Amino acid sequence: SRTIGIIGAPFSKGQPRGGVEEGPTVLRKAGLLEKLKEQECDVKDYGDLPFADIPNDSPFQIVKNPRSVGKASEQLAGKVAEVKKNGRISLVLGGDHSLAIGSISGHARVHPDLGVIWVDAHTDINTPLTTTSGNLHGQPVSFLLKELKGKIPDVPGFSWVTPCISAKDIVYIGLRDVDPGEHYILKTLGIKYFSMTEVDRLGIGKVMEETLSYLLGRKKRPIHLSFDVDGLDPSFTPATGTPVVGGLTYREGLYITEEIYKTGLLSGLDIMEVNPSLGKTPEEVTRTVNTAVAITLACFGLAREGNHKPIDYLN
Amino acid sequence: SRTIGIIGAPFSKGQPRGGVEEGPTVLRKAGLLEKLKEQECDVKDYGDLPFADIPNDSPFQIVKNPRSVGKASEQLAGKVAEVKKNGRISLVLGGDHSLAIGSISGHARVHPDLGVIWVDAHTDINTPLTTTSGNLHGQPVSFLLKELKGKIPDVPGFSWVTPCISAKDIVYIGLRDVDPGEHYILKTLGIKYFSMTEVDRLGIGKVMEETLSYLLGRKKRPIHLSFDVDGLDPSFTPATGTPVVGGLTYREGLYITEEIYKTGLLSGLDIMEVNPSLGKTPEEVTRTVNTAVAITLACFGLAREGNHKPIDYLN
Amino acid sequence: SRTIGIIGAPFSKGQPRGGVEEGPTVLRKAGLLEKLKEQECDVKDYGDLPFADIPNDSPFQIVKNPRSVGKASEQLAGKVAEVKKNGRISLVLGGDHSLAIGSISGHARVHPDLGVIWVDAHTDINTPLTTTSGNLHGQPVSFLLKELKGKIPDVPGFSWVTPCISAKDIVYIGLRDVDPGEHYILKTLGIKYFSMTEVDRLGIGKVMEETLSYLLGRKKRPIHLSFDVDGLDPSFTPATGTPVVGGLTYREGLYITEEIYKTGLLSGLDIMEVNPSLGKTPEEVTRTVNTAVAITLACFGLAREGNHKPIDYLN
Ligand SMILES: NCCC[C@](N)(C(=O)O)C(F)F
Ligand SMILES: NCCC[C@](N)(C(=O)O)C(F)F
Ligand SMILES: NCCC[C@](N)(C(=O)O)C(F)F
Ligand SMILES: [Mn+2]
Ligand SMILES: [Mn+2]
Ligand SMILES: [Mn+2]
Ligand SMILES: [Mn+2]
Ligand SMILES: [Mn+2]
Ligand SMILES: [Mn+2]
Repeated sequence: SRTIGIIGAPFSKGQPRGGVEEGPTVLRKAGLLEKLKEQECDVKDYGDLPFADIPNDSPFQIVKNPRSVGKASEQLAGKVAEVKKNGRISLVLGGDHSLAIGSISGHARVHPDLGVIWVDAHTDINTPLTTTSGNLHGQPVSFLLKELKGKIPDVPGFSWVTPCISAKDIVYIGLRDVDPGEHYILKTLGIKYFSMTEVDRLGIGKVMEETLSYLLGRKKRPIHLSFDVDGLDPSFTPATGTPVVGGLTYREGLYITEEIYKTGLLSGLDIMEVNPSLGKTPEEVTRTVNTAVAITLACFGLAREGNHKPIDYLN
Repeated sequence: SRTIGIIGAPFSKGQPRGGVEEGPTVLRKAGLLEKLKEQECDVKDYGDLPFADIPNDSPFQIVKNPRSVGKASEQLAGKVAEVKKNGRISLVLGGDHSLAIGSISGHARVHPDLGVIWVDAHTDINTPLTTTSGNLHGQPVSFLLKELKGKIPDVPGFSWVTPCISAKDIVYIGLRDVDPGEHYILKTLGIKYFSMTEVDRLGIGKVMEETLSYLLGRKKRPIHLSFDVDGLDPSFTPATGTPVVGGLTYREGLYITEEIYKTGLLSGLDIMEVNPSLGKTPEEVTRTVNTAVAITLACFGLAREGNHKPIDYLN
Repeated sequence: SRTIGIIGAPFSKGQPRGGVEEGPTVLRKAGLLEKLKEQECDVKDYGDLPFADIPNDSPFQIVKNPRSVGKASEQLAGKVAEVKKNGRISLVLGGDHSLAIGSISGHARVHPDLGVIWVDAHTDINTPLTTTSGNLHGQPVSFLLKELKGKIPDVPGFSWVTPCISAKDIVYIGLRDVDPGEHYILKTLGIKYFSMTEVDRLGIGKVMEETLSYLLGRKKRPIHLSFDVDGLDPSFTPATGTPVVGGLTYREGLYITEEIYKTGLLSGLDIMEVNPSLGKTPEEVTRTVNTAVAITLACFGLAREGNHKPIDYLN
């Protein structure tokens, strides 16, 4: 049986565009909890984290909303660790991707040996000093890498953060818009990644084989999947802040998650960057949310070949 | 030379939505016969089977229109066997997929050693007792499997049916919406299938290699291809009753058929579930019909790399 | 460092539809030169070739605008050779594909050992005697193949042409609409090609591996990439004269070019068949031009995994 611990993270200050804080709302409204239960899922909803308003939050150099972002992650990290302690797979509904800082931090407290699979069109590994946008949803990974600590200045709101993952414990999938400073870090720390170029070259099947083999090779350990919806092509998830054409297909998106599910090691899951406000049409909103639900459902068992209970259907 | 035996099957009572009985009409109207002849094809049109109206046809338990469905298949089976006896590849233009019962039955009378390749988003293998919709276009395969006879209650209209294929003589390609009872049967009878998950993992090239090797391995035998248009992604065949996103691409659709054609063993072909009435726009109708024609034309020789007659074009 | 030699070729008489002569305009207007410079690119723009109007140009048999087409290519060939002599990668912005005759001819004068990679939905290898359309953008390759000289009648405007490539020095990628006479030539001269069928079967990664291995195997030599935008699926490049569904994806398009770039052998590049007038909407125009720019930028270094200067971004 697979127990789920739902955590709503209606937060948007890791980026400029509002509306992404509605992500938990539209996803639940789409019947996510219900559909999860329609499967062999034991679902416990921990509600939506109430992210107090931090009015005084001027930029730190160019990094925007550091205190707001830092606090939201701090709050989430605690809630995530709480759900993990209850022996449940934490399902964080975002909210912008900056929340990954708290989600992965909290997860690592209960499971320090975790491995991260990051599905995104971006590496979100800019440091406060390499970022040019100042948007924190483009910097979460820098705050989590042990090898980058020291390159991370003390940004207000993140004194609680302690890098908990090594460059070797994370795999990127779907990259197609990487900043120069971000690429330097990729090549410098020797981070394992499968940009869209690698997916084209190898095919999603080999990509996933290499991903799980790379992270689970030596030994088995909890898997944290941080899924940024803009990792999938905009044709499937248009209502998102930073879309980039030439993304992972709906099928590849489901393949990734089906395979991760089959490992039986999914321990933490993030469904980020869904912003209903950015849908150019009501259908772009449903299309985005629907795809987001599908990916989530696959993470927890829904297989395209079919599913059946341990019963004799013919009798 | 390849001789074709066209059979129109304007039938829709295997499902709720009407309009699919217009399939033969829109396909012929698209120049299918003509385009087939524009190739090295010897085409003989046997017209549209006149499916008498069966007014008294109340559900059998929950199975809807059993007598209407059963009769249409019985009629088709005879016409199909007739075309086969004339040494022609039977091309059945549907019509809902319930017709596969008659199409495959009739084919198997003249060629009992046939192997079936089923391209569909569904397995259509529900039995009258496992189906929840009661729609017979979701049960054709159950009536044809020898191993399932005994699990098939005597449904009015199907006393003429005799299972003619074993679980080992059929291969599914494109599955992405399989019912629980259907999956049980898949795993229980050991049926060979390549859901969308397998296509993603292996690629359509290996998928097809494994399909033909699995069916033609031991020895060569007639191939029956039952192609449900909803097997292809709805982006290519929207005007269909039961569309499911994340389907086979137009390219994969053509690859499947080009490869099947190259075997020189195509013996029976079904082009099912095309419903012009379900097109949200006149373009969705043409898009659907056009793709349906393309797939058909590929089954009979049209190769994307090109075709040329046994002549010296340079002279 | 990679030096670029931009050449605008606003020419359309190799085909019926006007507007393609606006290709250089819309591409430059899209910031192509600027974006190229935004990379490690040394860009020198040689302007748009002024293709004098040739009023008297009646068909030669059925071949249309032979003198106009022949002259434009003759002019381009000279400009191309000029740019090559300046040690620059020639970037020809078309204009219809008939220009490939001049582009490849001029390139071969400075680099006779060149190898051609032809990305297109068509083989454009019809001879004046095999063509049925009479449109010269469907005949460029016939005029360039040494093995076909003798099958090429003396068409007004092409007395300057001298076949400069052998059937063995060119690879086609993306074929899906090949004329009968064109296919005969393919199979007769033993030309290496990867129609869409081969791409489906092997995947773009192996396709490219085989392409570069086939052309660069024996030894390294300059690469001429003639990219017809209709090689990519119409979903990405709709504003083009002869679109064909089931084309190369945006991703495959970028993969092809990224790999060609990685060889460090790109010597000549053609971006052809972009026709703004054929966009059914202003967005189809931008979509087409944007994709055309992306492909170009990838040819010169833009990698989806990211790019970074030879600096220490962390410091
Ligand atoms: N999650 C979005 C990341 C986008 C980003 N790389 C950034 O750092 O802001 C770009 F906008 F430069
Ligand atoms: N050909 C459609 C099959 C759909 C079906 N599996 C069915 O049996 O009706 C679903 F509706 F449950
Ligand atoms: N570049 C377009 C080629 C199209 C063509 N093969 C031709 O030769 O015109 C067809 F129209 F027949
Ligand atoms: Mn992203
Ligand atoms: Mn992200
Ligand atoms: Mn179906
Ligand atoms: Mn079906
Ligand atoms: Mn073309
Ligand atoms: Mn061309």
